[PDB]
Amino acid sequence: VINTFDGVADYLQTYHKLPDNYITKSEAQALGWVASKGNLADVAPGKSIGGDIFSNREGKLPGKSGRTWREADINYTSGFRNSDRILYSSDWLIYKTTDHYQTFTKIR
Repeated sequence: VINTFDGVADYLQTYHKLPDNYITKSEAQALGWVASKGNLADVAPGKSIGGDIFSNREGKLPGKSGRTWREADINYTSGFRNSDRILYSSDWLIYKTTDHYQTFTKIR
């Protein structure tokens, strides 16, 4: 399973998709994930949430014509989700946040 900042960032730029231990929130919900119960590992062991579109409402990430931002959970293993996320654009800029989308720094 690939769920580290560097592992995932290198996978994305190379293969242009998340590794297969990732599922979107929608897919997780359909399998019985209840966010308030922290039960993702019980219903989808070894999976992490990732691949959903990120709004960039606060426009902290660099904007561009036709650029879409998505996110994925990093360092997740079980329980409630943590505050670590990788943010990647459709042109393969990779940013990280470790504080719940408050601050972002470039990592690729």
